[PDB]
Parts: sequence; C-alpha cells; structure tokens
Amino acid sequence: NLAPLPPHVPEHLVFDFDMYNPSNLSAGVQEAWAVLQESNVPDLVWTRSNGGHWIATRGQLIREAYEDYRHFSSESPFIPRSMDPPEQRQFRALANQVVGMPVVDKLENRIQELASSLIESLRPQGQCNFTEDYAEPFPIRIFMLLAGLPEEDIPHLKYLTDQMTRGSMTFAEAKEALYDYLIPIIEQRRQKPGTDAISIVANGQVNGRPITSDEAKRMCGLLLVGGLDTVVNFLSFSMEFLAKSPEHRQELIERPERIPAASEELLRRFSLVADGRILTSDYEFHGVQLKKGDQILLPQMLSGLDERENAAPMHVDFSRQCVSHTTFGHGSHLCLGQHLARREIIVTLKEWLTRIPDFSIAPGAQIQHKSGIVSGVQALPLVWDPATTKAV
Amino acid sequence: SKVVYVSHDGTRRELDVADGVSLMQAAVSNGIYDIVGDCGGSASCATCHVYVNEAFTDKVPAANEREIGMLECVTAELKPNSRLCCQIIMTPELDGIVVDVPDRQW
Ligand code: HEM
Ligand SMILES: *[C@H]1CC(=O)N(CCCCCCN2C(=O)C[C@H](*)C2=O)C1=O
Ligand code: FES
Ligand SMILES: [Ca+2]
Repeated sequence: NLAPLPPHVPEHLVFDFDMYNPSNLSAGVQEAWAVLQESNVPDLVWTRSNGGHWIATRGQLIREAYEDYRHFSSESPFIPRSMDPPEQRQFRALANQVVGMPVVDKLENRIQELASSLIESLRPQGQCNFTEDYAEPFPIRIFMLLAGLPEEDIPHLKYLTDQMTRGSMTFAEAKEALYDYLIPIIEQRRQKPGTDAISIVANGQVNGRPITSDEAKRMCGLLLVGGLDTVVNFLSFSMEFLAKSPEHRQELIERPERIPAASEELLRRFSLVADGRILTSDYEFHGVQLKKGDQILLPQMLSGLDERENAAPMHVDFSRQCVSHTTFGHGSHLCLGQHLARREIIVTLKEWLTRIPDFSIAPGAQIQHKSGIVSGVQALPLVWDPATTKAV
Repeated sequence: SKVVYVSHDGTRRELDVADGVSLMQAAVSNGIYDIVGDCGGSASCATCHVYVNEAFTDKVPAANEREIGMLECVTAELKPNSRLCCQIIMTPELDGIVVDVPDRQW
C-alpha cells in the first residue's frame, strides 16, 4: 500500500519502513526500529509507507529537529495526519502545578501503597497477565488518586479509556463521554476548591481570567489519557525484560539503591514513542532538501538506541556511565508527565521485586510486540512459585 | 562535588552534586522546587533560571546563543549574571559554586 515518490526525493534515500508493521517485529519492537540504524543507512530517509514521509534515524538529527520549532512544527505531530506559544506556556505552567515534582514527591507514599495493594492481591496466585492485571489498573488508579476521584468510578473510566485505545464506540464519542464525566466534577470543585488535580485545574487562570469549563475538561482529559498507553506499555517492556534476566533481577534485589539508575537504563533501552513534526517551509536539513508540508517522523525511541550516542545500545547495563536518550521527548514539548512516569516505574520495580523476586515468561508463550506511535506489548503472562514470595 | 542553592526567601540548600550533572538536574532531583526545569534541560523553557554568584560568573563556560535567546523570556528580573542552570554542568573546579534562585520560574 505505497505512495508515489515526490519529485524532490532522491531514490537513494528511499527506505522500506512501515512504522505500524515493521518487518522484524518478532525480534522485538526496539530491534525492528534499529534496522534504520544499520551500517550504510542514511541519517535521514524517506519511506513510501503510510502516505509517504521522512524518518530521521540518529539522535543528533532528532534532537536538532525537536529544538527547531521554527522549521519543524507540532501542528501535525502524527503519521499519518493547535495553540500559540503564550497559551502553550500557561498550559504547561498549570499542568506542572498538577503533576510537577512537588506533587509527585508528596504523592509517593500513596503510590507505593497502591502498588503494594495491587501486587499483594496477585502474589498468592502464582500467575498473571501482567498487562491486564497490573500494568493497566495501576496508572488509572494513580490518576484517580491525583484527581481525587472515588474508587468506584474505575470500571467506567477503565471502559472509556480503553475505547480510545480499542469495542462499539467512535473515538469522538469516547472522548465526549470522558468529557461529560469530568464537567460536573469540575463545576463542583471550581471556586469551592481542594488540592486535588481537578480542583487545581478548575481554579486555574488563563490570560488573566478563570479557566473555562471547556478548557478545564480538555486539560483534565489530556492528563488522564496521556499517562495511560505509554506507562502501561513501558512497564510491560520492562517486566518482560526482567522476566528473562535473572541476573539483572538479583542486582536490584541486593542493591535496591540502583533502581532509580536502572529505571533510566530501561527508559533508554525500551523507549517506545515515535511521533514527528511537519515542515513549515522549504528547508535544507543536513544536505537533504525538505519541502514545506513534508511530514518528518522523529522517533523519540531511536536516540537512545543510536550507537553513536551509547556504546553497545542493545545491552542493558545498570551501571552505564552516560545514559543518553530522548524517551520523554526533547525540546519545548518534552513530556510534562515525566516526573510522575519515573516515580511510577521506580515504585513498581521496588514493590514488585520486594514481594515477587523470582519469575519467568509462562512456558511456550509468544510475547507479541505492537508498533505505532506508542509501541507496546500485547500480553505478558508471568509465572512464579508463590511459596518463594514475600508478603510485606 | 558541592553546590549551594540560595532561595529567594533566604533559605539555603547545600547539595552534593556529581560531576557531569547539570545544576538544573541536581536541583529537581533534590526537592529544590523553586527550580522547575520544565523542558528537561535543552534551553527551551527558561524555567531553570538562576543567578550565578559573582565569584564564579567567569569560571562557568559562557552561555551559547540558544541560551541567550531563551534568557530573554525569564519571568523574574533578568540580571547580568542570569543563567539557565540546565546549561551549567557541574565540574570539580566549580566546587562551592553558589547560585541564587529567583522567586518565580513560571
Ligand atoms: C513512560 C512514560 C511516558 C513516556 C515514555 C512518555 C513520552 C512522551 C513523549 C515522547 C512526549 C512528547 C511528544 C512530542 O513532542 O511530540 C510526551 C508528551 C506528553 N505526555 Fe508523556 N510520556 C509518558 C508518560 C506520561 C504521563 C504519566 C503523563 C501524565 C500526565 C503524560 C502526559 C503527556 C502529555 C499531556 C504530553 C503533551 C506535552 C506537550 O505537548 O507539551 N505522559 N510524552
Ligand atoms: C509548540 C511546540 C513548540 O516547540 N512551540 C514553540 C516553543 C515555545 C517556547 C519558546 C519560544 N520562546 C522564545 O523564542 C522566547 C521565549 C519563549 O518562550 C510551540 O508553540
Ligand atoms: S530546563 Fe528548560 S531552559 Fe533549562
Ligand atoms: Ca455532552
């Protein structure tokens, strides 16, 4: 299903890559993308797939492009196919009030208890689908906590978020249902506030006046959904890896102080986001002629897999000296959820390894990866001897 | 290697900071909430604004051009010793460097 080569694209830059179905997906999705970095592949290629678009393959180009918002615009960040900087800055100021480092640090104990409560209900069974049994309910419950939503609302929220990722409902319909759930709560918590995420957003100010209920619900919706797919799937890549590496598990058990650093090396190695930008005008970029309106994929996942940035990039080394990645992005739009995501990962590894130190992939299981804007794991069946576990 | 963060209200945080880490990154890792670091350290946000103590203002490598453009957007008072601390990388020679942190980043 391929698009015709545009006049300005030279044949020697054409590369056969479908980001939704790459050829070597069965070796793992990071491995499938790294074929873009084999020895004679250009730093910037063009694929005929998915409408036709550029792909920058090296961390150097990817960083440069994300820093240059003047030529590379985020008006169309997805393949295949917003608001001004002053509103953008105020948007990020408010999101940082909601999910910034001060909020996360004081939230950590309740995150830790949730992680514990979740794992303890799993531990004595000796098996789980990690993706369905832990990875999915953990971040959605963390959001309820942050937003001060009651525990009995989860199955409804779980349902709505899934439909934005899955059933019997348009994406637009699912978004509106999520909005329609938030608006009554926003209106109740407005002016008569608490310290939860929704109260803070509802009482925020934009351009000197109160945030509208419309602006508030979109911000709320965005903070809920933006933290789901990426966290769900990153935890699964991570736990898949640990299930296959008993030596790496032991290192963290004996030296739990290395878990934050280990978390950063897993973020580099199992990076999973790939979006891009659109050219605002004609531009000569690293010897390559880009035309106005060209889409360019700038895969956040590829910077840290680049051997020019990290020696032996497929190797996981928890003592790796200079960990270089762009897993949360780069430039002005770097993930506003990065501090919450990091704490979620660090708390998960610690509370899981404390209670279930030994586990493997279920015998005969084929772990299937999926590729896209957010790559992921279909299912992760784990098994362990429940007598070898520890309630805490 | 050591770094001192003086808050606007006089509060003092003395911090042990590894070589190679930016002054932004050590701050955000250690509860220094008056440094925000929103863009994550690429000179794209100006929310890591600090004032470098005059004794060290010449020990630190000069701001590059991207940092200078970004500094024009600090929300607190822009001073001759204003720097983005994501662009200041800790080195043994900077041991004891003092930076004063503005009253706002946003
Ligand atoms: C492992 C976890 C995560 C990863 C790897 C990740 C990755 C990313 C990346 C690469 C971007 C930038 C995309 C671009 O520049 O085009 C981004 C943006 C964003 N992320 Fe995250 N993310 C994660 C978790 C979260 C969480 C927990 C939240 C919770 C609120 C969140 C909310 C957002 C939002 C709202 C944006 C838009 C930022 C903007 O446009 O200014 N993400 N994420
Ligand atoms: C959306 C995404 C993006 O990168 N972007 C532009 C960057 C805005 C912030 C930098 C611009 N800037 C200055 O040039 C001075 C002060 C300042 O904030 C979007 O609008
Ligand atoms: S952290 Fe964004 S400019 Fe320093
Ligand atoms: Ca409605």
